[PDB]
Amino acid sequence: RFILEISGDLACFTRSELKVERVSYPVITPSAARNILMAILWKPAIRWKVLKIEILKPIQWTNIRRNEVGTKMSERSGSLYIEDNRQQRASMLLKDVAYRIHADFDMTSEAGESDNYVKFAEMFKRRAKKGQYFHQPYLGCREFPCDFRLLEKAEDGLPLEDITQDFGFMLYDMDFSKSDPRDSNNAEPMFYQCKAVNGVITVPP
DNA sequence: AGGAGGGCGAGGGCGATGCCACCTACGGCAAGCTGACCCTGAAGTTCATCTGC
Repeated sequence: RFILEISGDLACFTRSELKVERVSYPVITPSAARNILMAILWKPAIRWKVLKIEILKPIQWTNIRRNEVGTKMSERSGSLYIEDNRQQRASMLLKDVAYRIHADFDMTSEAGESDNYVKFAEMFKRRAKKGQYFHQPYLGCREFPCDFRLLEKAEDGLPLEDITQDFGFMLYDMDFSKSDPRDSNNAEPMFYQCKAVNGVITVPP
């Protein structure tokens, strides 16, 4: 288990419902929490698994309308001209977040030869303490960086001390099981937070 | 010639240096306008275009 300690000035774990008008999930999504732990280290042998988020700064919001673009980019049309494809996505962002994601991982079917769980474990451990990553972890949106740390047990004060808000059914981790290589056909599994007692435990599927 | 050229101690004492009121009146402190254009939508289909046949 790794008690990595994602933190950042802003964060947007955009609720699936309020995607066009981004309203962040009140805490780190276990998908966004996990994909962060793939940004620091991943390989198609490691399969990350968030075991317990722990909120470390209170759920505080700042709305940010960004002139986002409306349409994907495409081989077909060789430019956007944003002023033609403009959209103004509001973003109820999570200001001053922090999350100590108690996450571990497993070995996939394609673990390869060097399937050593300890190898990837210490690889990620060195990456996180050193600060290395494949990708500066995205707090839900890459516009938001995860000023992370690989805590050992506990090195920050979690604010939802007494029993606190149950954020309801949050996106857990989009189901890339039916997908071929590179996540084509997925689905969304979702979870009762369970509550936020003081740091939400997640459910392994 | 050799003189002596003041010695003394007073040089204010007393009180008053203001009294009276007034220190503003009047009214106005805004008028008139604008405070935004423009777009950017969901949802769906069409339509032009592409790939494959």
